[PDB]
Amino acid sequence: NIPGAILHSLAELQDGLNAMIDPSWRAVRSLDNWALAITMESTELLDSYPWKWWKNLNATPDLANVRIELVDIFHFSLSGAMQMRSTPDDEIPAASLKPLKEVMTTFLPAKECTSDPYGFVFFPLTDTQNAIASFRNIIQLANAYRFDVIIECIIYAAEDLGFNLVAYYIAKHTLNCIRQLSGYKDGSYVKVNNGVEDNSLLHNCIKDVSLDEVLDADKYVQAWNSIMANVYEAFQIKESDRKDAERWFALAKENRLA
Amino acid sequence: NIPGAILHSLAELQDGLNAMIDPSWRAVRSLDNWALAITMESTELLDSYPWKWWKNLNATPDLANVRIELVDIFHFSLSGAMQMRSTPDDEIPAASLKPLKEVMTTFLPAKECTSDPYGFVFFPLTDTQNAIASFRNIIQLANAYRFDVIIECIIYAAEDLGFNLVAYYIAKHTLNCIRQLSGYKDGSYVKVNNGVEDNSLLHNCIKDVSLDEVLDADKYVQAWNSIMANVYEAFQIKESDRKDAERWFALAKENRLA
Ligand SMILES: O=c1ccn([C@H]2C[C@H](O)[C@@H](COP(=O)(O)NP(=O)(O)O)O2)c(=O)[nH]1
Ligand SMILES: O=c1ccn([C@H]2C[C@H](O)[C@@H](COP(=O)(O)NP(=O)(O)O)O2)c(=O)[nH]1
Ligand SMILES: [Mg+2]
Ligand SMILES: [Mg+2]
Ligand SMILES: [Mg+2]
Ligand SMILES: [Mg+2]
Ligand SMILES: [Mg+2]
Ligand SMILES: [Mg+2]
Repeated sequence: NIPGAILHSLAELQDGLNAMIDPSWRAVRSLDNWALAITMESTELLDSYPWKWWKNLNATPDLANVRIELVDIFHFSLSGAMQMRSTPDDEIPAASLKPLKEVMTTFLPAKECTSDPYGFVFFPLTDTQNAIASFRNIIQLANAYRFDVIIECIIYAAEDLGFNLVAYYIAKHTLNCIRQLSGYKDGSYVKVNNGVEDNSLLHNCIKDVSLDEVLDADKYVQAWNSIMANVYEAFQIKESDRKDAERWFALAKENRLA
Repeated sequence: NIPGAILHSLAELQDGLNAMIDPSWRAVRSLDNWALAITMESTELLDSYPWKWWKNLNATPDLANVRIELVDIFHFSLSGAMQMRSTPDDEIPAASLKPLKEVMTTFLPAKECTSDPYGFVFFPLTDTQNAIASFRNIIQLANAYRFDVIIECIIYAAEDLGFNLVAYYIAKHTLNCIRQLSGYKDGSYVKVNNGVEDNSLLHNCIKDVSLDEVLDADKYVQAWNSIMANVYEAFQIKESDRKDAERWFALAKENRLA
């Protein structure tokens, strides 16, 4: 699916973004933090579907929002997977080393369907019962600190919903940087300006990116850079405040030296 | 704490409200529905706290909102506990009969604190790390269909936050009816009118209710009725669309006859 070399590079963008929020984020963040953050995005994702039997019956799933929620879970999962790697063996939580069947019960839709290879996520994800069981499962995987499994699920989820996971990751990665530049930590960012959520600008930024461009070993940097520029442009961001992919790769090599 | 007779009566209000949403709700709702609904309120509750390390740092917990989220979890827990009772023994999920330690791992704050008797919820709940571990636990209890335990936790939570759980239940119960009368199912309710969430009107409706009034065997009906009237009044609801407690108790006795 997505190549190991590209996955490495995504981890480096993630690391740089986390460093932008806190310079020694591995030292200050816990495994529980990333699990919580996945839990919170999983319910954001579920609220995209007409799951409520007492409100707004026959609403359509907001699949466009589901794309971004997936990518949000991705961010936090890459982060947890690399917090895990950086945790000393004697600080590894027992729930992540117990057998999987022993730390979760798997939810299953009532109706027949296909799933990912682990059988944790169910397709089509256009179906709300499939999504419910999928993300109730993802929350449990997050509780058992199974970040690498979650990453695999997301990737299978994006295959099924038929969008470019990596392209959207790059777009939202860029937006996350922008929020950090524009007062997200203090009370001052306007996330919904004129009634439009910042996330909803991202879709137009990934229209000309192919699945090939974004995963190709000789094409990807360039492809990522043109997505990043689109998002910075879409938010009228100064050139001096933009970073490109190599700036991220460079911050990554340098700043794994404590 | 809250008396068994009062608890019975709360279940009857719940049953009437559920019947208002769907007349044979025990037949159509599943145990998973109520667990999901608890999961979604638990994250609503957590978003009341400054848990994010990358956004709005040093925000205060919105404890006022936490009160209502607790009550929302209460609604759904009473509902699940009574779906459980109505489930034939041969349809009871295995995760609700397995030993508790076997279907969940308990999250614990880092710092020293007090807890409920089960050790699932941690005090003071003014502390965000206590709330996080508490409600990550509640989600797991919901997954194992432990609705009666959740009800016990909520009750201990409201003791700690120092508000009247039952008074707020009656207020929100009344609001839930109102939303059903005013187009919640179709696209047409305005939940946030002029920038104020409907839930935020409830606080002024419970100012003159004592802990005694609301739990007293000879005082409670009257006390509940005056809370209900306050909420209907606060939402300018026609007298003809209001119900009182005995109307709920009467719908309950009659409509446990299939
Ligand atoms: O240390 C962090 C903290 C946050 N995020 C990002 C990931 C995710 O894409 C975004 C979620 O931000 P939010 O405040 O939950 N807002 P929304 O869910 O609408 O994007 O925050 C990180 O990547 N690393
Ligand atoms: O069958 C149902 C469906 C909903 N609710 C109520 C309980 C809860 O108090 C409320 C939650 O409604 P919501 O749509 O999640 N909105 P909010 O969380 O802001 O109250 O819905 C019931 O009591 N029974
Ligand atoms: Mg979020
Ligand atoms: Mg969202
Ligand atoms: Mg999100
Ligand atoms: Mg809700
Ligand atoms: Mg809420
Ligand atoms: Mg709520």
